[PDB]
Amino acid sequence: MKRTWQPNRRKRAKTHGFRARMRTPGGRKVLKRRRQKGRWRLTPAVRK
Amino acid sequence: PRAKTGVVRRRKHKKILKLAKGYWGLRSKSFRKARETLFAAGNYAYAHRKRRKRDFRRLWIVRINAACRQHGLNYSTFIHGLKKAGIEVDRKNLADLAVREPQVFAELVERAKAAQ
Amino acid sequence: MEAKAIARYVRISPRKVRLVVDLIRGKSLEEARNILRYTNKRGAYFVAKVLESAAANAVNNHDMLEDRLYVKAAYVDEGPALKRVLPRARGRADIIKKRTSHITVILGEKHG
Amino acid sequence: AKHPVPKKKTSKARRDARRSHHALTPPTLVPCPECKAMKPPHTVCPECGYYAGRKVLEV
Amino acid sequence: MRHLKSGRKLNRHSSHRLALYRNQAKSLLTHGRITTTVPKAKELRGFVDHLIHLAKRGDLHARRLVLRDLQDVKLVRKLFDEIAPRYRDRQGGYTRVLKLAERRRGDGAPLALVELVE
RNA sequence: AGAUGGUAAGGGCCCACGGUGGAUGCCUCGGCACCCGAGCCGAUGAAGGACGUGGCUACCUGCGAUAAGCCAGGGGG
RNA sequence: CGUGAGGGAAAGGUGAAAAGAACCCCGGGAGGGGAGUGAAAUAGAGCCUGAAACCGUGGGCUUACAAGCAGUCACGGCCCC
RNA sequence: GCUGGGGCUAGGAGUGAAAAGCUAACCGAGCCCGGAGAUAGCUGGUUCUCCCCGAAAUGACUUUAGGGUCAGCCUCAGGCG
RNA sequence: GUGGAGCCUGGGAGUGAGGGCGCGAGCGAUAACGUCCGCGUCCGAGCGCGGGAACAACCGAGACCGCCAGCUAAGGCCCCC
RNA sequence: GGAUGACCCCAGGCGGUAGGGGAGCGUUCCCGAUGCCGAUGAAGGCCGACCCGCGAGGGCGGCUGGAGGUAAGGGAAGUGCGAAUGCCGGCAUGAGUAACGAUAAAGAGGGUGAGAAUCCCUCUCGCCGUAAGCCCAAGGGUUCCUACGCAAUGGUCGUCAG
Ligand SMILES: [Mg+2]
Ligand SMILES: [Mg+2]
Ligand SMILES: [Mg+2]
Ligand SMILES: [Mg+2]
Ligand SMILES: [Mg+2]
Ligand SMILES: [Mg+2]
Ligand SMILES: [Mg+2]
Ligand SMILES: [Mg+2]
Ligand SMILES: [Mg+2]
Ligand SMILES: [Mg+2]
Ligand SMILES: [Mg+2]
Ligand SMILES: [Mg+2]
Ligand SMILES: [Mg+2]
Ligand SMILES: [Mg+2]
Ligand SMILES: [Mg+2]
Ligand SMILES: [Mg+2]
Ligand SMILES: [Mg+2]
Ligand SMILES: [Mg+2]
Ligand SMILES: [Mg+2]
Ligand SMILES: [Mg+2]
Ligand SMILES: [Mg+2]
Ligand SMILES: [Mg+2]
Ligand SMILES: [Mg+2]
Ligand SMILES: [Mg+2]
Ligand SMILES: [Mg+2]
Ligand SMILES: [Mg+2]
Ligand SMILES: [Mg+2]
Ligand SMILES: [Mg+2]
Ligand SMILES: [Mg+2]
Ligand SMILES: [Mg+2]
Ligand SMILES: [Mg+2]
Ligand SMILES: [Mg+2]
Ligand SMILES: [Mg+2]
Ligand SMILES: [Mg+2]
Ligand SMILES: [Mg+2]
Ligand SMILES: [Mg+2]
Ligand SMILES: [Mg+2]
Ligand SMILES: [Mg+2]
Ligand SMILES: [Mg+2]
Ligand SMILES: [Mg+2]
Ligand SMILES: [Mg+2]
Ligand SMILES: [Mg+2]
Ligand SMILES: [Mg+2]
Ligand SMILES: [Mg+2]
Ligand SMILES: [Mg+2]
Ligand SMILES: [Mg+2]
Ligand SMILES: [Mg+2]
Ligand SMILES: [Mg+2]
Ligand SMILES: [Mg+2]
Ligand SMILES: [Mg+2]
Ligand SMILES: [Mg+2]
Ligand SMILES: [Mg+2]
Ligand SMILES: [Mg+2]
Ligand SMILES: [Mg+2]
Ligand SMILES: [Mg+2]
Ligand SMILES: [Mg+2]
Ligand SMILES: [Mg+2]
Ligand SMILES: [Mg+2]
Ligand SMILES: [Mg+2]
Ligand SMILES: [Mg+2]
Ligand SMILES: [Mg+2]
Ligand SMILES: [Mg+2]
Ligand SMILES: [Mg+2]
Ligand SMILES: [Mg+2]
Ligand SMILES: [Mg+2]
Ligand SMILES: [Mg+2]
Ligand SMILES: [Mg+2]
Ligand SMILES: [Mg+2]
Ligand SMILES: [Mg+2]
Ligand SMILES: [Mg+2]
Ligand SMILES: [Mg+2]
Ligand SMILES: [Mg+2]
Ligand SMILES: [Mg+2]
Ligand SMILES: [Mg+2]
Ligand SMILES: [Mg+2]
Ligand SMILES: [Mg+2]
Ligand SMILES: [Mg+2]
Ligand SMILES: [Mg+2]
Ligand SMILES: [Mg+2]
Ligand SMILES: [Mg+2]
Ligand SMILES: [Mg+2]
Ligand SMILES: [Mg+2]
Ligand SMILES: [Mg+2]
Ligand SMILES: [Mg+2]
Ligand SMILES: [Mg+2]
Ligand SMILES: [Mg+2]
Ligand SMILES: [Mg+2]
Ligand SMILES: [Mg+2]
Ligand SMILES: [Mg+2]
Ligand SMILES: [Mg+2]
Ligand SMILES: [Mg+2]
Ligand SMILES: [Mg+2]
Ligand SMILES: [Mg+2]
Ligand SMILES: [Mg+2]
Ligand SMILES: [Mg+2]
Ligand SMILES: [Mg+2]
Ligand SMILES: [Mg+2]
Ligand SMILES: [Mg+2]
Ligand SMILES: [Mg+2]
Ligand SMILES: [Mg+2]
Ligand SMILES: [Mg+2]
Ligand SMILES: [Mg+2]
Ligand SMILES: [Mg+2]
Ligand SMILES: [Mg+2]
Ligand SMILES: [Mg+2]
Ligand SMILES: [Mg+2]
Ligand SMILES: [Mg+2]
Ligand SMILES: [Mg+2]
Ligand SMILES: [Mg+2]
Ligand SMILES: [Mg+2]
Ligand SMILES: [Mg+2]
Ligand SMILES: [Mg+2]
Ligand SMILES: [Mg+2]
Ligand SMILES: [Mg+2]
Ligand SMILES: [Mg+2]
Ligand SMILES: [Mg+2]
Ligand SMILES: [Mg+2]
Ligand SMILES: [Mg+2]
Ligand SMILES: [Mg+2]
Ligand SMILES: [Mg+2]
Ligand SMILES: [Mg+2]
Ligand SMILES: [Mg+2]
Ligand SMILES: [Mg+2]
Ligand SMILES: [Mg+2]
Ligand SMILES: [Mg+2]
Ligand SMILES: [Mg+2]
Ligand SMILES: [Mg+2]
Ligand SMILES: [Mg+2]
Ligand SMILES: [Mg+2]
Ligand SMILES: [Mg+2]
Ligand SMILES: [Mg+2]
Ligand SMILES: [Mg+2]
Ligand SMILES: [Mg+2]
Ligand SMILES: [Mg+2]
Ligand SMILES: [Mg+2]
Ligand SMILES: [Mg+2]
Ligand SMILES: [Mg+2]
Ligand SMILES: [Mg+2]
Ligand SMILES: [Mg+2]
Ligand SMILES: [Mg+2]
Ligand SMILES: [Mg+2]
Ligand SMILES: [Mg+2]
Ligand SMILES: [Mg+2]
Ligand SMILES: [Mg+2]
Ligand SMILES: [Mg+2]
Ligand SMILES: [Mg+2]
Ligand SMILES: [Mg+2]
Ligand SMILES: [Mg+2]
Ligand SMILES: [Mg+2]
Ligand SMILES: [Mg+2]
Ligand SMILES: [Mg+2]
Ligand SMILES: [Mg+2]
Ligand SMILES: [Mg+2]
Ligand SMILES: [Mg+2]
Ligand SMILES: [Mg+2]
Ligand SMILES: [Mg+2]
Ligand SMILES: [Mg+2]
Ligand SMILES: [Mg+2]
Ligand SMILES: [Mg+2]
Ligand SMILES: [Mg+2]
Ligand SMILES: [Mg+2]
Ligand SMILES: [Mg+2]
Ligand SMILES: [Mg+2]
Ligand SMILES: [Mg+2]
Ligand SMILES: [Mg+2]
Ligand SMILES: [Mg+2]
Ligand SMILES: [Mg+2]
Ligand SMILES: [Mg+2]
Ligand SMILES: [Mg+2]
Ligand SMILES: [Mg+2]
Ligand SMILES: [Mg+2]
Ligand SMILES: [Mg+2]
Ligand SMILES: [Mg+2]
Ligand SMILES: [Mg+2]
Ligand SMILES: [Mg+2]
Ligand SMILES: [Mg+2]
Ligand SMILES: [Mg+2]
Ligand SMILES: [Mg+2]
Ligand SMILES: [Mg+2]
Ligand SMILES: [Mg+2]
Ligand SMILES: [Mg+2]
Ligand SMILES: [Mg+2]
Ligand SMILES: [Mg+2]
Ligand SMILES: [Mg+2]
Ligand SMILES: [Mg+2]
Ligand SMILES: [Mg+2]
Ligand SMILES: [Mg+2]
Ligand SMILES: [Mg+2]
Ligand SMILES: [Mg+2]
Ligand SMILES: [Mg+2]
Ligand SMILES: [Mg+2]
Ligand SMILES: [Mg+2]
Ligand SMILES: [Mg+2]
Ligand SMILES: [Mg+2]
Ligand SMILES: [Mg+2]
Ligand SMILES: [Mg+2]
Ligand SMILES: [Mg+2]
Ligand SMILES: [Mg+2]
Ligand SMILES: [Mg+2]
Ligand SMILES: [Mg+2]
Ligand SMILES: [Mg+2]
Ligand SMILES: [Mg+2]
Ligand SMILES: [Mg+2]
Ligand SMILES: [Mg+2]
Ligand SMILES: [Mg+2]
Ligand SMILES: [Mg+2]
Ligand SMILES: [Mg+2]
Ligand SMILES: [Mg+2]
Ligand SMILES: [Mg+2]
Ligand SMILES: [Mg+2]
Ligand SMILES: [Mg+2]
Ligand SMILES: [Mg+2]
Ligand SMILES: [Mg+2]
Ligand SMILES: [Mg+2]
Ligand SMILES: [Mg+2]
Ligand SMILES: [Mg+2]
Ligand SMILES: [Mg+2]
Ligand SMILES: [Mg+2]
Ligand SMILES: [Mg+2]
Ligand SMILES: [Mg+2]
Ligand SMILES: [Mg+2]
Ligand SMILES: [Mg+2]
Ligand SMILES: [Mg+2]
Ligand SMILES: [Mg+2]
Ligand SMILES: [Mg+2]
Ligand SMILES: [Mg+2]
Ligand SMILES: [Mg+2]
Ligand SMILES: [Zn+2]
Repeated sequence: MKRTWQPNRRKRAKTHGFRARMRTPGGRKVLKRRRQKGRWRLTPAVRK
Repeated sequence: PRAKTGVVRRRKHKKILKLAKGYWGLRSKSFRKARETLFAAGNYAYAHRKRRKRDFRRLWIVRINAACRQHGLNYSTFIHGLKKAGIEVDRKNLADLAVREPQVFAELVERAKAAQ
Repeated sequence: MEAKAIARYVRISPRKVRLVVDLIRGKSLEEARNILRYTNKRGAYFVAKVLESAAANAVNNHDMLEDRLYVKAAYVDEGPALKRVLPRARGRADIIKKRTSHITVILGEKHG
Repeated sequence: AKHPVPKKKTSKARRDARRSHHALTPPTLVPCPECKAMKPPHTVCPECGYYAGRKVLEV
Repeated sequence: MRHLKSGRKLNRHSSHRLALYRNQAKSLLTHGRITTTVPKAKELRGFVDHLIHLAKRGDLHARRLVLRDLQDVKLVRKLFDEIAPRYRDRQGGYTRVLKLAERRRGDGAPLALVELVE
């Protein structure tokens, strides 16, 4: 049946994207947190 | 300092397993099953160390009885006679006499019969 | 004098090859050869090679005569298992063990 | 059903007892009267190709 | 049970089984000798023998009969003109089956050859 | 009429020797704690990255189309 | 692994020195057997030591009229010292 | 009426032709990280050896009754005799 | 009456679901392997030993270790024994 | 008794759960250590029917191992495992068993190759045909086309292959 992951590039970037994270106090904390952890990707990989 | 298990436990398990040599299946191969077996074994030894003294006395009595009825009396009568005669050779030797030295055993039967 | 061959890491399961090996233990090199040729098993292929190479070893390295060689000892040992995932129903995953054999054939000479 | 299951692990003795019938029977072979090679009976000899006295097959 | 029943099933339904013998017949009659598994081999004999017997008759009818299974006019011409005469005097047994000595690697199937006779 | 042995398809205990596995001991390019030292960076565009960069170059490191490096001072041999 | 925030592993050791096994042999290869190296190669790279469960090969004793938490006590047979 | 694409509304909040349905495969209150090692009068588990002594399952009170406080009963040290 | 008696001061407890049996009652039906008190006992913790076919608490008896020695207890002495 | 813990003699106690008390064993580490044991072989491992200890253990011997270990007497703790549907890993049992993923379907000949039911070619047969064919968009990201391969991936095989 129709499962839950229904990939969409625009949807993806607009929701978890770097600019999306920056617009918001929480998302900037997300970016802060992931950078302090040493994550190689602060943001979900995406292609355009 | 940190004191890890290290060498100690393996050595204790080896101790037990070596004692469990000869045992069936995991009883000789697995520490846990071995240990359980060995407890049983230990109590059996103790208990049987005891019954060995019983197991033999019963045998001697059966043997002495047989040799008595050859001379026309039973064990009970025989022993009473010996008691009356003051003969204190025990049943270990009484039996050995009853088999190896039947003449001497015969004489003891005489003494027993006379003491009644 | 003896000659040995070993095939390490054969991608078959020991319990299976051993069946084939059991057929040829103690046989003359000539009978063993015939046996293996008409044994209907995958294992027969692997065993034959180890046997054939050991025969080679005896002739070529150990001054033993082909017409006297016999399977003195033979045995299969378990090698490291290749673990694979087998997807089952209801989201469960099993683990297949694709197993491994170390096959040994040892030849001696039947004298006289 | 209610999903039956082994109640106890089978012992080394008992699993091997089960396998007391598992040994392979060696292939039954006879000499080919033409080339004396060993082959299963009632099959065309895969070495010289002869059966019933004549050449039948290109080996 | 199976008491006194004649005919292998060869793990095929009715139409596949029929097709199987026909294609075998086309190949036997074509190449003179094919290799199959022993069971198909033994079962192929009579199916082909009958077809050869009809060729031994020669009439238009028997030709149209064989065509129902063999389906190829050229193959049948070969059957009637070259094959059938070889058997003018032979009373049945137009085919033989001899078993090979080695099995298939991939599934262990025992093999046999089936050929037209001299 | 009497009695007593060799059977092992396979199993069991023991001994040897292997396979598998990776405990134990030893080892440490790593960590931990205290102590001391030291302590901001950024529109002269930071932190952190992306993509590039080698004669042959996957990754890491270095570096930035002057790209495992350019100039000068000092050290060193 | 999770859409995401986020979760989050496993994985060290040849040898003093690569001297990391030329060459020959079986094999499609993997693998092995000689030759060679090394104080050592069951230190051969799937590499220090290499326990245990677990699997196998060989040998000794034993088992197909017998009742079991598998032991223990006694005696006897066989094998070894 | 159904369906693609682009959007908006969410955790005591959304959305609901209403079933406490659904809100990323368990929703009478999502998920992650944090408070956090919550609390658990409950269940389980608690690892070498020898030697000496050796209980209780009663009384009183208790939002107490399978938990407690004191007393009874065990043990050790010193004192008395 | 010198006892792992007793008393005094302290340190550490554990126990505060008992149970069978005998005797005396209540409750029950002069029912229950029932319930609830009293005196005692044993099991608990002596599922260690002997007897009772077998069986925590019935009878016998309180197992420091060893003995191929003797006497008894309850219970037994026709065979299993 | 002798001098006070030397050892001897005589006597009595010595079942034990919760629990109290006493005495010891062993593990990591520190002083003892600028020492001593050690390649004439450290630790660790494997045997032992030998010795000491009531016991926990300690020796000694042989084999392994190849570079460490540390006494008498003291000091300090991450100090002893069989159970926690414990944790991590390894390996068993079930078992050569169930299964190998639509019942549209196969057969032969000829190639190739160490090896072929499974790769290529041919012929025969069967299945889809508002599809099981064709073309877009999402999404996936080199999977495309050749050459050379078959350890692993492929539910078998493999010379073939996303
Ligand atoms: Mg739909
Ligand atoms: Mg998913
Ligand atoms: Mg959609
Ligand atoms: Mg899009
Ligand atoms: Mg969108
Ligand atoms: Mg965005
Ligand atoms: Mg701000
Ligand atoms: Mg955000
Ligand atoms: Mg990165
Ligand atoms: Mg993000
Ligand atoms: Mg990005
Ligand atoms: Mg420890
Ligand atoms: Mg520990
Ligand atoms: Mg053992
Ligand atoms: Mg035994
Ligand atoms: Mg057992
Ligand atoms: Mg015991
Ligand atoms: Mg005794
Ligand atoms: Mg005695
Ligand atoms: Mg007695
Ligand atoms: Mg008397
Ligand atoms: Mg007397
Ligand atoms: Mg005599
Ligand atoms: Mg096989
Ligand atoms: Mg076997
Ligand atoms: Mg064959
Ligand atoms: Mg066969
Ligand atoms: Mg040769
Ligand atoms: Mg499935
Ligand atoms: Mg699924
Ligand atoms: Mg499993
Ligand atoms: Mg498995
Ligand atoms: Mg394996
Ligand atoms: Mg059903
Ligand atoms: Mg089982
Ligand atoms: Mg088991
Ligand atoms: Mg079992
Ligand atoms: Mg079984
Ligand atoms: Mg076995
Ligand atoms: Mg069985
Ligand atoms: Mg012939
Ligand atoms: Mg039928
Ligand atoms: Mg018939
Ligand atoms: Mg039939
Ligand atoms: Mg028939
Ligand atoms: Mg038919
Ligand atoms: Mg048939
Ligand atoms: Mg079928
Ligand atoms: Mg069928
Ligand atoms: Mg079938
Ligand atoms: Mg079919
Ligand atoms: Mg039809
Ligand atoms: Mg041809
Ligand atoms: Mg007919
Ligand atoms: Mg028809
Ligand atoms: Mg037709
Ligand atoms: Mg055949
Ligand atoms: Mg055959
Ligand atoms: Mg196959
Ligand atoms: Mg007779
Ligand atoms: Mg025998
Ligand atoms: Mg036997
Ligand atoms: Mg046998
Ligand atoms: Mg070994
Ligand atoms: Mg290893
Ligand atoms: Mg150390
Ligand atoms: Mg450091
Ligand atoms: Mg400014
Ligand atoms: Mg930067
Ligand atoms: Mg780079
Ligand atoms: Mg300079
Ligand atoms: Mg994912
Ligand atoms: Mg995903
Ligand atoms: Mg992801
Ligand atoms: Mg390692
Ligand atoms: Mg080194
Ligand atoms: Mg090194
Ligand atoms: Mg060759
Ligand atoms: Mg070659
Ligand atoms: Mg090839
Ligand atoms: Mg090689
Ligand atoms: Mg080699
Ligand atoms: Mg040398
Ligand atoms: Mg040398
Ligand atoms: Mg030396
Ligand atoms: Mg060497
Ligand atoms: Mg070698
Ligand atoms: Mg070694
Ligand atoms: Mg080594
Ligand atoms: Mg080293
Ligand atoms: Mg090793
Ligand atoms: Mg190894
Ligand atoms: Mg081992
Ligand atoms: Mg054996
Ligand atoms: Mg009978
Ligand atoms: Mg018998
Ligand atoms: Mg029996
Ligand atoms: Mg039975
Ligand atoms: Mg029993
Ligand atoms: Mg017995
Ligand atoms: Mg006796
Ligand atoms: Mg719309
Ligand atoms: Mg829409
Ligand atoms: Mg929409
Ligand atoms: Mg949308
Ligand atoms: Mg909420
Ligand atoms: Mg909230
Ligand atoms: Mg609301
Ligand atoms: Mg609606
Ligand atoms: Mg979710
Ligand atoms: Mg849901
Ligand atoms: Mg709630
Ligand atoms: Mg949800
Ligand atoms: Mg947080
Ligand atoms: Mg708090
Ligand atoms: Mg928390
Ligand atoms: Mg908690
Ligand atoms: Mg609370
Ligand atoms: Mg006491
Ligand atoms: Mg109470
Ligand atoms: Mg009370
Ligand atoms: Mg209550
Ligand atoms: Mg409570
Ligand atoms: Mg209290
Ligand atoms: Mg108190
Ligand atoms: Mg008192
Ligand atoms: Mg006192
Ligand atoms: Mg006193
Ligand atoms: Mg007094
Ligand atoms: Mg007392
Ligand atoms: Mg007292
Ligand atoms: Mg007091
Ligand atoms: Mg007190
Ligand atoms: Mg205390
Ligand atoms: Mg309590
Ligand atoms: Mg209470
Ligand atoms: Mg109660
Ligand atoms: Mg009550
Ligand atoms: Mg009461
Ligand atoms: Mg009560
Ligand atoms: Mg009481
Ligand atoms: Mg009464
Ligand atoms: Mg009375
Ligand atoms: Mg009354
Ligand atoms: Mg009652
Ligand atoms: Mg009553
Ligand atoms: Mg009553
Ligand atoms: Mg009650
Ligand atoms: Mg009372
Ligand atoms: Mg009472
Ligand atoms: Mg209790
Ligand atoms: Mg008691
Ligand atoms: Mg008592
Ligand atoms: Mg009792
Ligand atoms: Mg009982
Ligand atoms: Mg008893
Ligand atoms: Mg009793
Ligand atoms: Mg009794
Ligand atoms: Mg009772
Ligand atoms: Mg006593
Ligand atoms: Mg006493
Ligand atoms: Mg008496
Ligand atoms: Mg009496
Ligand atoms: Mg009487
Ligand atoms: Mg009697
Ligand atoms: Mg009786
Ligand atoms: Mg005494
Ligand atoms: Mg005492
Ligand atoms: Mg005691
Ligand atoms: Mg004390
Ligand atoms: Mg220790
Ligand atoms: Mg040590
Ligand atoms: Mg020295
Ligand atoms: Mg040495
Ligand atoms: Mg040495
Ligand atoms: Mg150490
Ligand atoms: Mg000892
Ligand atoms: Mg020792
Ligand atoms: Mg030693
Ligand atoms: Mg050593
Ligand atoms: Mg050093
Ligand atoms: Mg040491
Ligand atoms: Mg000091
Ligand atoms: Mg010390
Ligand atoms: Mg501590
Ligand atoms: Mg601890
Ligand atoms: Mg425990
Ligand atoms: Mg465990
Ligand atoms: Mg379970
Ligand atoms: Mg747990
Ligand atoms: Mg596990
Ligand atoms: Mg298994
Ligand atoms: Mg079968
Ligand atoms: Mg079954
Ligand atoms: Mg079946
Ligand atoms: Mg099946
Ligand atoms: Mg399928
Ligand atoms: Mg499946
Ligand atoms: Mg299928
Ligand atoms: Mg089918
Ligand atoms: Mg159809
Ligand atoms: Mg089929
Ligand atoms: Mg061909
Ligand atoms: Mg060729
Ligand atoms: Mg093929
Ligand atoms: Mg093939
Ligand atoms: Mg073909
Ligand atoms: Mg295929
Ligand atoms: Mg197929
Ligand atoms: Mg054709
Ligand atoms: Mg249709
Ligand atoms: Mg149409
Ligand atoms: Mg249609
Ligand atoms: Mg297309
Ligand atoms: Mg695209
Ligand atoms: Mg993908
Ligand atoms: Mg790729
Ligand atoms: Mg080209
Ligand atoms: Mg492959
Ligand atoms: Mg392959
Ligand atoms: Mg292959
Ligand atoms: Mg390759
Ligand atoms: Mg495959
Ligand atoms: Mg598959
Ligand atoms: Mg090839
Ligand atoms: Mg190709
Ligand atoms: Mg392609
Ligand atoms: Zn021939």
